[PDB]
Parts: sequence; structure tokens; C-alpha cells
Amino acid sequence: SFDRPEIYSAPVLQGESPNDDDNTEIIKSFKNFILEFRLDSQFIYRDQLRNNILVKNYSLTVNMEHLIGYNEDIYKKLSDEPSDIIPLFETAITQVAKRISILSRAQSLPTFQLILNSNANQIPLRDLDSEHVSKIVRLSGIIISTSVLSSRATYLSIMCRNCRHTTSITI
Amino acid sequence: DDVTGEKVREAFEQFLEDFSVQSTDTGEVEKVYRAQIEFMKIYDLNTIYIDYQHLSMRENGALAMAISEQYYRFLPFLQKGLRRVVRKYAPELLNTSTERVFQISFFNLPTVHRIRDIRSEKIGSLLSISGTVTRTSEVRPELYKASFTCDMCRAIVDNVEQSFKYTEPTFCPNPSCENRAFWTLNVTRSRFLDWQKVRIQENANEIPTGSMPRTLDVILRGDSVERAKPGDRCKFTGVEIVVPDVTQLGLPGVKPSSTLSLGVRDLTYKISFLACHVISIDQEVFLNSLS
Amino acid sequence: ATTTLTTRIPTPAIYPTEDTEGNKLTTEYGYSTFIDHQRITVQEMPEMAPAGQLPRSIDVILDDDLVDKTKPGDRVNVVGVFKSLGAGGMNQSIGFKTLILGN
Amino acid sequence: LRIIWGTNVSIQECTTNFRNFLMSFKYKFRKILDEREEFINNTTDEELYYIKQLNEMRELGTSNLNLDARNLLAYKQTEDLYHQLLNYPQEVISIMDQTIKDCMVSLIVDNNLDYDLDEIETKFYKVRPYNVGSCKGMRELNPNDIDKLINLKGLVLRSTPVIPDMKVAFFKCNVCDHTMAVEIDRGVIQEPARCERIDCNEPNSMSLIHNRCSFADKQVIKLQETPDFVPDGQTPHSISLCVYDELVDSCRAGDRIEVTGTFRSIPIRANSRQRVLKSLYKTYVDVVHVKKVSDKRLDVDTSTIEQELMQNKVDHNEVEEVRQITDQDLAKIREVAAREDLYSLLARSIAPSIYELEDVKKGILLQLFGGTNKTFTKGGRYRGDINILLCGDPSTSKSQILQYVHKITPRGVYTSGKGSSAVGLTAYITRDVDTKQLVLESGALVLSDGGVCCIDEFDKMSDSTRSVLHEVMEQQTISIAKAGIITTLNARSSILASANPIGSRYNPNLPVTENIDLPPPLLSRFDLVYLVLDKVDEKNDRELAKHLTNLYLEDKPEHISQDDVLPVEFLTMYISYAKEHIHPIITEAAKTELVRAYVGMRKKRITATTRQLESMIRLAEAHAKMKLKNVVELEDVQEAVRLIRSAIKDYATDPKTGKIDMNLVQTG
Amino acid sequence: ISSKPLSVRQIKGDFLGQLITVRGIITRVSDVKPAVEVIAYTCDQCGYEVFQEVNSRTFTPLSECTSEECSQNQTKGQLFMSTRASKFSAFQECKIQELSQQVPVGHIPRSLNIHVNGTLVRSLSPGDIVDVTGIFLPAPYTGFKALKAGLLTETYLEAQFVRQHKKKFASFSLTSDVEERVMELITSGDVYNRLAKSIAPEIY
Amino acid sequence: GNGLGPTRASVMSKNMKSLSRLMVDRKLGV
Ligand SMILES: Nc1ncnc2c1ncn2[C@@H]1O[C@H](COP(=O)(O)OP(=O)(O)O)[C@@H](O)[C@H]1O
Ligand code: BEF
Ligand SMILES: [Mg+2]
Ligand SMILES: [Zn+2]
Ligand SMILES: [Zn+2]
Ligand SMILES: [Zn+2]
Repeated sequence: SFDRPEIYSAPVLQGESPNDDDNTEIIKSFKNFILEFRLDSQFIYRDQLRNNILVKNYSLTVNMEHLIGYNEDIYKKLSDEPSDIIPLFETAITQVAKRISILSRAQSLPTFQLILNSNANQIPLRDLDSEHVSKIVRLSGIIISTSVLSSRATYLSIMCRNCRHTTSITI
Repeated sequence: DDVTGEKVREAFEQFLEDFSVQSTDTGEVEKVYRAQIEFMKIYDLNTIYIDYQHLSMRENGALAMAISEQYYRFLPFLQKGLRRVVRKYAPELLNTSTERVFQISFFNLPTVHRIRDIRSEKIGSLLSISGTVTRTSEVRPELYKASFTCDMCRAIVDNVEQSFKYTEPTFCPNPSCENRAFWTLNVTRSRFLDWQKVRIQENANEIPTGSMPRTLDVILRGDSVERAKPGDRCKFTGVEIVVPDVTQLGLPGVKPSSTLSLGVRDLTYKISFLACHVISIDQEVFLNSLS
Repeated sequence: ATTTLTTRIPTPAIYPTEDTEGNKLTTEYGYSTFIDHQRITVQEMPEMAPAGQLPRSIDVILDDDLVDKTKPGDRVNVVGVFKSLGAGGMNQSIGFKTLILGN
Repeated sequence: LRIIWGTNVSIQECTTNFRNFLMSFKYKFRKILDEREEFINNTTDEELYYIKQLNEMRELGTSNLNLDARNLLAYKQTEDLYHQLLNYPQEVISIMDQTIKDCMVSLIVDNNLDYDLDEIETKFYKVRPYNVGSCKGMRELNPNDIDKLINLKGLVLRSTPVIPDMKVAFFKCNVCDHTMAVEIDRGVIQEPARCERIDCNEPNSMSLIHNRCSFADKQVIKLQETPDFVPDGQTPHSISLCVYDELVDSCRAGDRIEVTGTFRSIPIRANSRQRVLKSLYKTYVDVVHVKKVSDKRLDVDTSTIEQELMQNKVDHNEVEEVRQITDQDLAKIREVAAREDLYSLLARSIAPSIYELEDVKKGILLQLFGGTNKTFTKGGRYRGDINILLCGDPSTSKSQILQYVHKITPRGVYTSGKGSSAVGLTAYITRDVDTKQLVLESGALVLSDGGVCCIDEFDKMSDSTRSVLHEVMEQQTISIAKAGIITTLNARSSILASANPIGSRYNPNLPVTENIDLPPPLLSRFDLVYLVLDKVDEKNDRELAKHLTNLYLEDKPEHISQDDVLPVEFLTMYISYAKEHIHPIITEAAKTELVRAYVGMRKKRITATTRQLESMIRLAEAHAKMKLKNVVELEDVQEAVRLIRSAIKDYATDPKTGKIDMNLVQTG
Repeated sequence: ISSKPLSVRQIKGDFLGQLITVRGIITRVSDVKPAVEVIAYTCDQCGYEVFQEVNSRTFTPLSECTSEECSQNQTKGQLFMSTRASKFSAFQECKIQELSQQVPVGHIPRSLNIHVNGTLVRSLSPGDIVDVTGIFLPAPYTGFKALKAGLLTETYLEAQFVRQHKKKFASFSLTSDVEERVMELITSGDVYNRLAKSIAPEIY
Repeated sequence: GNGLGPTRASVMSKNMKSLSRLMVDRKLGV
């Protein structure tokens, strides 16, 4: 006849220094890149994200070569193992979007999607090798068949049929 | 491997041969260790008595101090050195006729520690104790070296050393197996020694003011089993040893614990003793032990 | 199983710690309902029991207003269903738990 | 700058303050805080206390410094450091240790002493505080007082064997023999998940070697508190001290100690399901300093501790087993020994408030001094423990004398008649619920070893319980052969038993032996038997009434004893010193007088006995030991015979029938 | 309701969660021990402090870091208990019984556990007639599984207010409340005879 | 300030090393 016990947490003292490979540092660098990239003395990405929030388009279109100037190392990490770093930059976009929405509320948001437009060299389709596996590549060609929209689950509520135990897994 | 262990082992086996104590006027000088080896071959025994005074005399006692302070660490090196010495001179007694275990016993230590003098900093070292025998248990076998039957490719691995605790053979009779999940021990290829636990008690004259008597558990491994009857004052010489204890679970003080997964294990122990040998303190046999 | 005579489909008793939407729940004592429950053991009456033999006893489950209606050592006439409870070891782990539900 | 988290301590400031206190401490400051400026010395107060102590620390080579916290309170600059020390034991203690090492090396360097600094910097110094405030008991320690210095005093009941405590694990890699040593931090050992080598990586290669780990001493001591204040209806409570390192094997059962240390709390595992801890924390005390010696009680007898001290000096335990007597104190002791009325003065100094019990007090004094502790080269020993029986009318202040003796002696237990039991004295087997193991524990007689065991209401004891006293009062040993234990125990305890005659009052019609009403083998063991008699004497009654009524003149008044008395501190010092450094030997003239006296007594009333002969021997030895004489003379034997004759009231008893002449026995 | 004190017998299952007053005689008070409320840990690697609330008689300690940043980071973290950082509450159990007058005819008195937390400790001593007011909370059952048939619960009374029925002598304080009545007694005089006669006036 | 300072030891105890990690700013309180 007792409530479930909570588990708090709090930062108290500066521990070991945050490494560059640390995911939180990656997210911080990505957030700063979103918030401080200047082209023609204009905050292109900040304003683009603000408009995307306004038009209810929860996505961001980040030019790929614009990223090499801000941080060549993080661009190398992105182009090396995208399947691990890309969710981190999506998370950074989501955090910045939450901040912007709450700030501009004065007169919840889902996980944002990142769209990468690049102008780099395009690998011919025949030229794809074993090396490119799990590496971002640029391809060109003609679209012949587009399938039917298939619905996939991003957040679905489950319940143990006997235990009547609700739970919510996120994919 | 360790260079220091090799050095101490080679020095050990060196002075098992080079050592020679004088016989004064009668007998000139003779190799006492070689004489004891010849005695061993003659009587086909299994334990060699080494005086600590001779080791102290040799090489300014640096090796004596090294072997007294870290007896447990150098013990396998001592066994290997003695085996090589036996191979050099009279290697006939090497085998049981599979292999005969040679026991090394040190006697005549400079000092005697009472039961109340046991200290943690002496753990694993060589020393002597003097107590009164209270309880003696049965002579029971213990797994000197343990053999087992394999799980996949059912077959028996032969003559694998058994440590202080249960061990699993990493290697397999079939080299392609490399599976060790389920081992089935076989007594035939498993060696054994003699095990007997004797509960000694502090003598009356050593008891401090007010303290009730204190007692220690002493394990006799080897030929020294059943060498002391209950109620006798005996001098025990051996190595200070520790054994895991599960009773001290609620005692004051932080309990040491190991984390590994989780891999939790409470590191609680109690002090015991492993004695190399025991010394107590018709008319023909009686007539013989007189001057 | 005790609080109802007919065997109901066994639904495990899970205490709701969180809302259906994941919100934390604070249990409200003083609004939840509690029922008094007492078990008494009835032994063969000494006046009628055979002399020199061990006694036999049955367990009675009382509930709600029937609790604390007796004192140990009383002579009582409890009437109720002689229900049998539990799988009784038939399900893999010597008879069945038998008790008189109190009416 | 830079205070530590969770504390009010700044390392730099605290080290600065401690160095300042060390440099400039003079005992006159403590005298000022004690409001004892009239006792200010020109010599000792001028000299710098802790600087000198650190000096003799350097020459002697010890590694532990004992700090009095009230000295910290005395110094104005370190008044805050006192509270910092109470509230934060471990941090401040480590600060103090580092500062001690720093001061040692600095003092060597500044004087450019030839002594090498190799040993000093390699050594580890420890600070052991004490006198940290009051006691407050254990019922009054709230959970907010976890990890604070507390002061506890009580009796050491039981002491567990030495328990090894792991300090460095010795995990060994099976594959590549990567033997890494893991130190324990905050009582936690972290296993290498795989082989720590990069070339070799095998998680199963680890198998901890128990025997090659390095351990440390740990001893748990069961202390039963005797707090200065007790709440209503509170039975005595037992607390579990936990000593470490050199303090192990220092405190023996029956020692009345005062201990300071850290009040800790540790979760206790509910062993029903492993790795599940109970929400109620067990409380224990880590021990930092133990003060066995006190100036209000006699010091522990060195003869009974002669066997262990030589080895303890090597053990580096470094506890104050004996109090150090200054040269001025020794001269004062000799001067008092030169006084003409030494015997009467020391008699009236014991139990000062008790009036007009002259022979009783003298016998108590002689028992406290004790006899010579002879030793035989062949084997065996004759001990000079004097057993005294008090018997007489009620309200003769026997219980008060018993309490005075029980207070003065270092080790002693006060039992009362029906309360005691035969297994209660001697030894018993008990189940220590903490370890849930049958643990051996000692009783009142063994607890009172080396001291005076006070037994009140002696007559009310059943003769069954009294049987164990037969061996103790003569052989000074108890040999127990109950279930599980077959041994002999040393109980060098001098019994002081108080009783009443049958009918709770003396009956002159009955003989002396009938009034006492004890078996002859028992009464033979008693060296002195006192017939304290209450007789209506107008002068005596007036004097006693005046004494008591004058004791009722203030709230906490002073003794009405007109004669001056030695203050109990110096009296205890004197008695102790006479015990350690005097060992009388009988002379031939004393031997002849003893033989003549024994024949004279050995010629119905109480019969003479060879035990009476050994009793005169012990009493003469004790009387000589009081006078600091190294030998026994004729006057000592004469005084002993006078005491034996007077205690039994032999000067007023008819020889043929032991009827005390009531008119004749009257004394003021 | 809290105005009317109730015997232990009348404290039924209907009263759970309420604020009731139990009048009885205290039998067996345990000594104060620290009951942990929020155990506190420290992760040295990430420099955080993680807290684990405890509201049960028994708890499970933590071993892996729960710090959010240290959780996302795959680097291994180890926690250590910090007793000085943890939250403790002074704890005591009292086990009050029934007064002899409250027991119905033929029965024997029965006891009820009392839980004392915080600064209320040491306020209850054995052989005290008190009216303890507290919250009649339940607790999960710790008895035999055979006897447990359902969600059986054992109860207790979390003490909140203690009113001694007879004032102890050691708690006396010369305030105006006692001063006025003491003046009334002494000013009327004859205090010795009045206090002697007032003891059992039915005895003649 | 003065130009002179007390002589200090070289070896720091392990407990000192442990304490030096927990260091925070002094503006918390006094
Ligand atoms: N001669 C005396 N000197 C001092 N106090 C005495 C004397 N005789 C009696 N008393 C007092 O009377 C009481 C009797 O002492 P107590 O030891 O209780 O009596 P008993 O000898 O029967 O045990 C005590 O309060 C004690 O102080
Ligand atoms: F009346 Be008393 F205690 F000998
Ligand atoms: Mg008395
Ligand atoms: Zn195989
Ligand atoms: Zn390896
Ligand atoms: Zn962490």
C-alpha cells in the first residue's frame, strides 16, 4: 500500500573533464552551430528553424558543406558513422526548437527531423563499393517507382494483457 | 613470468645442493641437505625438514627473510626447486610407484607467537604458535589435483591441478572443444592428500587479566594428521592463512565488497592456520630417548 | 478466492503506481476501502472429544462484521461453506487447503 | 577560500590555524580556561607544550600524537577549529595529520638537525583527540549526530578476536598473469571486467587470491555504558566499539575506560534475500583514543600486566597503560611516607565521610595496598590478595565502605547477595545476537581480576552460589570444566564481603561463630573478619549525629571530618606507586615474631588456622609496602596481629564461650 | 472525531488514513535509531549526487549511475553511499495497549504499534497514560503467506501529538498557569492539612 | 606578502588527494 519511490539526481561538483567524443559535448557543439552560423551576416539556421516552427514543419534543412567550416571534426564524424551521430543532432534541433517555441510563446514538440542537402561529389551508382557501407554517400539518378505510404510507429502505448501494466516504448 | 620468483627458485635449488654444515671433529663436513635426501630415499618418506637457522646463516639471511615474509608467494617456486634437486640426485623417489607430493617443513623458528599475538600484517608469512589441542576432526581427503569429465565431447581430462577452491579446466582433451560449462569429476585421475582440522586453544599461562580464553583453528595437511591427542600442549609451525567467513555479516565496520554486470561478493574472512608440522612439548624405545 | 464463493478468473493484484499516461499517483488512504479480516481455528469440543486422542481442528475465515465476535476458549457454532482453496500441489511445486468460509 | 563540499572546512585556513596553535600553545592558557590561575606554574606553563611533545616524538620515534581538544578551546585563534573538529572528524583529523608531518619536517629543517629526514617523510603521523566535550549518553544521540566526535565511558564486557580487514585485493589474470592490485576505497573493491592488459583480454582470467591480499587489524569491543546521567527507567545499554590498527588488543574485559571516536551508522543486510538492506541503520562507534587511566581511581596493577607490556611496546599500540609520576610527585610521595601519622592519615583518607570506623578503614587500606606477589622458580605463585569480611549490626555504614572501595579500585564489580549466581560469577556461554554465534563471556569474578570484588548481603547468598568462592579466595584462580570449556582461569581478586549476623542483628548470647553463621572452610579463607557493632553510646551517638547533621548544612557540602585528609587523586597515586615500586621481603626477626604469634593464637570461639598464618604474612607485607619499606620488620607483624585481634573483637570475648562482653567491648 | 479518544479495540479498518486519537498505556518503547528516508550516493566520475527515496521497511541499494548526463555517456560509473549526505529521521516504536477500563468483560487488552518520527522521539516512555494522536496508516503484510489471503495489511499509527495523562515531575515549569493555582492554594493556607485530607477522601 | 613562508613537507597523504577533489567555492555561507 505504498507509492513507488522516486530517484532524484543533481550535479554537485565538476568531475572529469567532458571529452570531445562525449555525446553531450557533441550536442552542445551542434546547438551552438545552429544558433551561431552566420551567412551574409544572417542567422540562416536559427531563422529557418523559427519559420519551420511557425509553419508547423518540425524539420530542419542543414546544408552539409556549411558544417565543415564550423567544425571539421564533427563533419568528419558525421560522414564517418552517421547512424550514431545523426540522432544527436536531431536531439539538438529538438532542444533549440523547444527553447525557441517557449520564448516566442509570449505575445509537446516531437523529435525534429534533419534534412541534409549537399553539393559534394556524387558517387556513380555502379561505383558503390563495400567501403561505403554505413557511410553517407551522394547519389544521382532517376526515380522510377515510389511505393505506397507505409505507417511506422514512433511512440506506441503497450499494456501487459494479464498484468494490466501500462508502458510506453519509443522507437 | 616473474624474474624475482625465478631468482629465488634458482637460489633455493642452488643451496639445496651447495649447503654443507660441519660435523666438527667427528665426521669432518658433510652435505646436510644431501644427507637428508639420502635419508629420504632410504626411508621413502614424503616430507623434508629444513632448519631455519641454517637458512639464516647462509647469505646473511636475506633469503631467509624473503622466504619468511612471503612464504606463500614463493611456495610453488620452492616445490619446483626441490623437484629439480631431487631430479639431480636420487630421482628414483620422484614418482609414487602417479607422482609423489614432496612436503617441505621448516623447523626451529627464532620466535614463538602466542595465539593472541596473531596480526594481519603476518598473514601469509611463516611463524610458529603454541597452543593446547581441544578438538580433532577426522582425516579426510582433499583435492590436491582434480580431474573432470567434459560436457560437449564427453571425455575425461586427466590430472589437472586443483587450487584452494573449485577449478574448471580451461583446456579440453579434445582441443577443438573449448567448452567447460559442465565438468564431471572422476576420482581416479584426481590426486588427494590428508586433511585434518585441529582446534587449538590458548594455554592458561598466556591468558591476560580478565580475558576469557581465545582459540584458533589449525589445519594439518600431510603426514602430520592424528599426531596430537586432545588435551596436549603442542607447538605448531606453519604459514598464517585466511579462510572466508560468512558469519561476520552484521559486525560493525564497513564490509569490503567486490563489484564486477554486478558481480557482488562480500569479502569477509576469518584467520586460521596451516601447519607444516606439529611438535609436542617397551623399555627399549623409552631407554633410547635418554642420554 | 476467499471473498467470493464461485471461482473467479485469477487477475494478479498489481498496485497502480502510475497513471495510464505515466503520471505519478499518490495513494489516498482514507478514501480507499478496507475490510476487516480475521482467521480463527475451531477445535473439537473437549466435552464431546474422545479422551486420550489428538484433537482435530478446522480453520474459519471471518470477514467484515463477523470479525472479533469470539474470544479464544469460547464454544461456537460457526456455519459457512466448506470451501477448498489453492491448486493443492496439483500444479507442480500434500492435499488441498481446506477451510470453512464464515457465514 | 575553497571550503569543502558538505562541510565548513577550508584546508588552507585550518592548516594555518593548527600550525599557529602548535607553535604558540602554553599550558597557562588551559589554566586560564580552567580558572586555575592560582596554580599557574612558572616552569611548565612557560614552556611550549606541543613543540616539546613533537621533539620527544622525534627522538623516541613514535608516530601518534594525542591532542586534548580543550587545549584547542583554550587557544583563541583555534576556537572555531574545535567545533570544526567535532562536526567533521575525518577531514579535520587528516588535516591535523598532514600538519603534524609538516611541522615535524619543518622543525628538523629549521634547526638543521643532523637527524635524517628519510624516516620522517616516509612515516605516517596520526592525531588522536580526546576530552572532546561531555558524554550525553547514547539514548540522547539523535541521527543528526552521525559522523561526529562523541565521548563514551563504560565497562568493557567482551572483546572479539582479531578480524582481518581487506586493504588491497590481489586479482590474478589466469591467461597473461596480469596480477593487478586493487586498493579498497570507501569500503569498495572494483573488479576488472576483463583483463586490464590490452594484448590479453579474458574476463574469466580473474580469480581473486585470498591468501596474498594485504589485510589490516580490526577488533570489535562490546562496551556497556555507565553514563554520568541516566533517564528515568533506563536499563544499561551496550554499544559496539570498533578499534583499528594499533589499538587492537589494548582494552581487556573488565577495564573501565573512557573512549572517544566517530559515531557511525551502517546499513544492515536483511539476509533473507541477498543484497537487500534494512532501512534501520545499525549504530556503532569507531575508536580514535582510549583513556584507561584516571586520577580518581587506582592505576592498573603492573604485576598482573607484567607479561604483556614488553610485547605491547613492540606492537606500537601506544596507550597510556600507567600514569606517569613526576619527579616532584615522587618527592611529595616520599615526604608523605616520611610522615609520622602515615597509617592513620591514609586510613582516614579512604572513605573520608565515614566517621569512626578506624580498624575497618585500616583493613580496607591494607587490602587496597595488597601483599607481595611471590613467584616460585619451580612453579606456582603466592598472591597477596587480602579477603575481608564485614559482619555486624545494620546501619553501620558497611555498604558505604563497599561503595568507596568499588569506586577507588581500577577493576571491580559490586554484587549483592541474591542477585549473584554461580555461573554469573566465573564464566558463561552466551549467544551474541549480532553474529548469531555462541560467544564466550566472563563473569563478575573474572571481570574483577586484579581488583577488589565487592559483595554485599553476603549472608543472603545461597551456599550453592558461595561454593565457587572457595577456590578463588585461596588459589586466586578459578578452574571451570563445564560443557565446551575445560581450563583454568586466573582471578586475582580480593573479596570484600559484607554480611549481617543471623537475625539481622548481633546476639550477645550466641557465640561469635554462631552469630557469623558460615561454614568453617569459608571463614578460614577470610584474612580479616570484622564484628562491626552498633552500641548505644551517648558520646559516640552525639558525635555521629553532629557529623551527619553538619553534612546536611549545604546543598553539596564538604566533609565534616575534622582531621585533614589526602585528596583522592594523590591518595590513588600514592597507593598505586607503592604497589608498583615496593616489594617487601620478610626479615628473620619478623619470622620469629610471626611463629610466636601463630603459636599464641593456636592455643566454640573461632579457631586458629594456617590460613591465619599466611594472613599475618600478607598483612605485615602490606603494612610494610604502605611505608615504602623494602623489607618487613617486627612492628609490621605486631600491627598485623593487633588488627587481626581487634577486628574479631578478641579483646572482649570469653575464651571458653564466645560471648562478647557487651559492657567491656564498648568503644567511642 | 479526533476530539474523542478511542481504545485500541475500536480502531477498526474503517479508520485507516484518518487522524485519530488513541488513549492507552505505553508498554514497550524501543530506543532511537536512524531510519533512512532518502539515501544519497555520489558518482565520482560524473561529479553528480543521486538520491534514492525510501518509503519501505527494506530497500535495494543502487550501483549504476542514474545521472542523466552520466546515463547517456557509455563510460562506466560507480556509486558510493554518503551517510552524511543522506536524509535520516529519528525513529521509535512504542506499542501502546488498552487501559483496564476499556477492555470489555471477559477479554484481555490488546496492543497497537505506534511509529514516532522526527522531534517526537523520546516523548513516550513505558508505563505512560497518554492520548496519542496520529495517522492510522497501513503497511504491507509481513506474516505467513498461508495466512495471507488477499492484499492483507498490517497497520500502525504514525504519531503526531502526545498528551500525557499525568504530568511527570521532571517536566514541571513555573509558568503563570501553574503560578495562579499555586497562589490560590497557598494564599488560602492550611496547605499541609488540605493536601493530607485530599488523599483518598473516601477513607475516613 | 612578507616574503617568508613556513617550510612544508613534500609527500601529501592519499587522504589529502581525496579531499582536494571535493573542493568548491567559499561563498557558500561564511
Ligand atoms: N559510622 C558511620 N559513619 C558514617 N555514616 C554512617 C555510619 N553509620 C551509619 N551511617 C550512615 O547510615 C547509613 C547506613 O549505611 P549502610 O551501608 O546503608 O548500612 P549497612 O551497614 O546496613 O549496609 C548510610 O547512609 C551511612 O552514611
Ligand atoms: F542493615 Be545493613 F545493610 F547490614
Ligand atoms: Mg548493607
Ligand atoms: Zn570437450
Ligand atoms: Zn591477461
Ligand atoms: Zn555518474
